[PDB]
Amino acid sequence: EVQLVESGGGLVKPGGSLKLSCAASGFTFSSYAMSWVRQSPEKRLEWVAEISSGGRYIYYSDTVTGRFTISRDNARNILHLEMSSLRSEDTAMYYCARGEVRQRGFDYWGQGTTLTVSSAKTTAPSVYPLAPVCTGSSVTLGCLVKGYFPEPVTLTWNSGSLSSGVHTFPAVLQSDLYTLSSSVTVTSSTWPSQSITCNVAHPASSTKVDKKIEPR
Amino acid sequence: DERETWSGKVDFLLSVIGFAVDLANVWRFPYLCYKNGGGAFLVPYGIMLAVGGIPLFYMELALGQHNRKGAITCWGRLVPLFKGIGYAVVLIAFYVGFYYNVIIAWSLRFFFASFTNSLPWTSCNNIWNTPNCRPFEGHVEGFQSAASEYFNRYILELNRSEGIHDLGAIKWDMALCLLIVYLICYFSLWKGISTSGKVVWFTALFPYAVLLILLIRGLTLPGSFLGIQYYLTPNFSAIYKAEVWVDAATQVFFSLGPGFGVLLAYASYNKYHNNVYKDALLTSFINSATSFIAGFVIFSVLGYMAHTLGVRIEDVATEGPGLVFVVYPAAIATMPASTFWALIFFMMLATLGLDSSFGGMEAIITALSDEFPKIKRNRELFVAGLFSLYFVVGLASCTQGGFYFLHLLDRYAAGYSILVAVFFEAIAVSWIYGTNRFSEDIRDMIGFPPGRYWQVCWRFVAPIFLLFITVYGLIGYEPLTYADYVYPSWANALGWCIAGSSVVMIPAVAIFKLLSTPGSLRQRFTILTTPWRDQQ
Amino acid sequence: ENVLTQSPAIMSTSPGEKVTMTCRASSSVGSSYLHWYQQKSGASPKLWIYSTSNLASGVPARFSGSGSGTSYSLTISSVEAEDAATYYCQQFSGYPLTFGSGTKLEMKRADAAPTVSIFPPSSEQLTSGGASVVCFLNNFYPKDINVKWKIDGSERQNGVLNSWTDQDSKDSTYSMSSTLTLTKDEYERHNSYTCEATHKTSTSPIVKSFNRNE
Ligand SMILES: CC(C)CCC[C@@H](C)[C@H]1CC[C@H]2[C@@H]3CC=C4C[C@@H](OC(=O)CCC(=O)O)CC[C@]4(C)[C@H]3CC[C@]12C
Ligand SMILES: CC(C)CCC[C@@H](C)[C@H]1CC[C@H]2[C@@H]3CC=C4C[C@@H](O)CC[C@]4(C)[C@H]3CC[C@]12C
Ligand SMILES: OC[C@H]1O[C@H](O[C@H]2[C@H](O)[C@@H](O)[C@@H](O)O[C@@H]2CO)[C@H](O)[C@@H](O)[C@@H]1O
Ligand SMILES: OC[C@H]1O[C@H](O[C@H]2[C@H](O)[C@@H](O)[C@@H](O)O[C@@H]2CO)[C@H](O)[C@@H](O)[C@@H]1O
Ligand SMILES: CCN(CC)C(=O)[C@]1(c2ccccc2)C[C@@H]1CN
Ligand SMILES: CCCCCCCCCC
Ligand SMILES: [Cl-]
Ligand code: NA
Ligand code: NA
Repeated sequence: EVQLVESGGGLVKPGGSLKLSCAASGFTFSSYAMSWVRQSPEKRLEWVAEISSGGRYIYYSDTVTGRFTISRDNARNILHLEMSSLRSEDTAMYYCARGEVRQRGFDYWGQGTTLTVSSAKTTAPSVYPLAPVCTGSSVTLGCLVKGYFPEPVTLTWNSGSLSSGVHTFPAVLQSDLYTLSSSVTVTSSTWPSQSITCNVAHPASSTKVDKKIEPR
Repeated sequence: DERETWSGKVDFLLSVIGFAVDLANVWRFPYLCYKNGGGAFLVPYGIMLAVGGIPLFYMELALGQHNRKGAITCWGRLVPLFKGIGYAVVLIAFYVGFYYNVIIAWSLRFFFASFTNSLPWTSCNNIWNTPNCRPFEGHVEGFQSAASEYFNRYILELNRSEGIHDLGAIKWDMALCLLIVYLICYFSLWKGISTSGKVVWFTALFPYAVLLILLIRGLTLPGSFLGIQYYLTPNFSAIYKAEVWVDAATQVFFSLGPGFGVLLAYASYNKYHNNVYKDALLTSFINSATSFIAGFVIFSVLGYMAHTLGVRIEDVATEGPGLVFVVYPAAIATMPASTFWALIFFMMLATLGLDSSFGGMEAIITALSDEFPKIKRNRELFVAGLFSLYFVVGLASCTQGGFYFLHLLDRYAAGYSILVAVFFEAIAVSWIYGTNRFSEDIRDMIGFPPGRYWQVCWRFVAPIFLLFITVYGLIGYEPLTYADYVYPSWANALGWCIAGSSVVMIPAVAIFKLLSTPGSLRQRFTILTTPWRDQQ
Repeated sequence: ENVLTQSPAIMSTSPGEKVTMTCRASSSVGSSYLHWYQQKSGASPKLWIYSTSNLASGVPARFSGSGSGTSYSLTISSVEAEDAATYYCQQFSGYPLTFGSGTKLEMKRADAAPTVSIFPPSSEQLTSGGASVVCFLNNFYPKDINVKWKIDGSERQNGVLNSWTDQDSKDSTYSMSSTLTLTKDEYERHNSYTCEATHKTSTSPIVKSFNRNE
């Protein structure tokens, strides 16, 4: 019933400043101290700052001290984290964890909000369809989402109704541009009998394209 | 910032185990079990212990560890309007010194008195005895025991004093014993805690050894099991009597001593992240356990007195000094190796009070050092100035009539004075400062918050537990009286203008600072309720 | 900073087996202050064990904790497939608060060979001057696989994006895509494109190829 939802956050340039937010609900927020833990893209958990249940006791980390500020609002149940003087190292998903008893750890974690700190520019993807080469039983198709920034994109097939046999790959960064691809296999009787569309969404750049797979 | 810290963690615990365990655990708790239906009395005593005593014991220990200062500075930093609570408590403890050490002397006088083949208090054919001298305790007032006449006629010479106005001659044999007490107190506290916290290793521990060898000697006496019956045979009729929950309540409060600025002082030299909640629970239990043990050491010898000496149990089941200076010695004078039971019995009584005087005086030294740095540097000088004054005016207590002046201090110096001061301690901490703000303090120290049980005992049960005692302390009030002597009216007024000489500084300082800061009227309260830690 | 190091970094395990994993502090930690979190892919962490050995709410009894001082251990009596996660220990006794380095628990599976597919550059792509030929390698085990690109029989090494999937939660297999990117002027002056996959299953490599003609 207790729930933490983090918010704000996205792309900033180095030296920039952002303020994240965690919306507490389902318990007496004012009775529990809270803390910001982050997770790099190398999947390494790191604690950032703790704030006592009334905000009178506040511990930072040596890597964010002087730049980050943690604060409470027990009136409206909101936990803030004001980040200034941002650096690329501060790129992580930021989690909001509830830990009032040191002998009990963080009993409830939120869901994350993502921060990218790059001087890179937001570009939309071009979405290429992959068809086979001009051949029996099961067939396999593809979709190529190349050269976008930042994360994330969403990729489905036939608006989400095709969920089995699909292998959509995590993005890889190369010279400040993400490339992603997805693989779907269907029976040789389902394609091109039916139609297979590739639905790609990149809200950071206001791109929502569909791409139908057709034979050559 | 970088203030001292207990050289060892045991030094702290023994200093607290020791401050809490004194003669009241021996000459007061077993009597209450005896009077109030035996084992059944443990019910209200535990309930009053668990909801009144341990809550207030934990509270002051926390405040001491957390605010890192003596009693004046500390209350001045929680609620500056109520800074006077600190001032009042240092006075109340200052007063108690004027009569508490004089009972340690009595223990040493009987110690230096038990260096003999035949203890002097056993026979009725001395120069100090009367034709109305029985060998053991009776129930007729004009006919006292050979040990009531030793105590009231040789040690004390109380017979030569018509009352409080008649102090008569200074007994220099006793005035020497009082100096030996303040000498022991000086060279245990002068160079600070690094030394103090070592002397408690003997003074807090030596009683446990004597308790053990007197427990064996007591339980192996013809009739010892009859005493234990008188001590613990349950009679729940009394649990339904209100005047029993008050005896429990009052023993619980005055035996643990929360609110006197001593646990505050002692805990202020703890490290910030010490598990003080476990230190409260451990230390407390050890106090109540030490009384339960002692009650067997008493009522064993009390049954042996009742079986092999022909005395009504009612007549030796006493409380207060009489029980340890008259009744129990007179039982030792019969058993073989009597000289040995005396010497360890009186050395036990002495080391039982020294622990407690240390902490009472350390609360004073700490509270002022943390507020008057002129005296924080000049320490060795300061304590000499305190004890010498204690000694000099303490010559008044070494007179023939001294006891009358002591019973007076015994009633007013720390009477309702400390009850009402601690009442404003519970209210300051729970309500004005804040339970929530206090728990957040405690969390930062030990890592978890105080359970809801503790927080309800802090804003509700504590001030009512105290109020419960203080009201009944006024319901059954009587004018001050000892034996047939009735203290004159001006003695009582003198006593009140001693109890008030400490409580008045609560509203006085609250009135002084309220008229010492600029701003609007409410604007003043808010500035005099903002803690020193919040303003930075 | 009390650096916590977890070992091993990756362990594979067949269901039913017994797994142990260690947490090693650079400075002693009080046993009531060392906790354990589980984290599954694409989700936030969950509190799993607090105070060395106490299980958190919802944690099956096949998990235990032991250790003290500077060495601690999480242990699973008999593993199940819903335990494939990454385990982090945490220290709460001093500041800064520190998380371990992670142990990754993966499911062991019967060795399986991959299914290779070629995809010549999309026409929409070729319009802009670009040519990306992609290769898929689907549903295989174990995780290590090596790939080789040949253009008219000569090996091409630069300009290749490789991506791996997390272990599939159904058949416990892996999959990888390699994506060669060359210019359009480059793709149109060669004929044969080849995608060779060396895997532990076969001695010789699986080949998939095509000609820019058909
Ligand atoms: C030899 C005889 C006199 C026994 C000496 C100790 C006892 C008189 C007992 C009786 C009731 C006991 C108490 C009963 C219940 C409580 C509340 C209890 O509260 C909790 O467990 C909540 C813990 C939390 O909220 O963090 C802690 C111990 C305590 C004070 C106990 C301390 C020991 C007490 C005072
Ligand atoms: C029957 C009677 C005589 C038994 C006497 C009980 C004695 C043995 C008990 C009661 C109180 C105890 C002490 C209380 C406090 C502690 C703190 C702990 O960190 C170390 C031991 C130490 C210092 C204990 C030593 C043993 C002790 C002195
Ligand atoms: O019980 C609530 C919460 O805090 C607990 O506090 C313990 C403390 O840690 C022990 O040392 C001892 O004092 O008992 C206390 C009971 O409150 C526990 O620490 C913790 O596990 C528990 O969740
Ligand atoms: O011990 C101090 C004490 O010594 C003498 O008292 C003795 C007394 O002299 C002896 O007769 C002995 O048997 O009884 C007392 C000791 O128990 C001094 O007379 C006395 O002034 C002094 O305080
Ligand atoms: C001298 C010992 N002190 C320090 C002032 C006390 O407070 C005690 C005390 C003494 C007389 C009256 C009430 C209470 C012994 C309690 C606590 N154990
Ligand atoms: C300098 C402080 C001394 C205070 C002594 C007050 C005595 C009051 C007794 C009526
Ligand atoms: Cl008691
Ligand atoms: Na006591
Ligand atoms: Na004592």
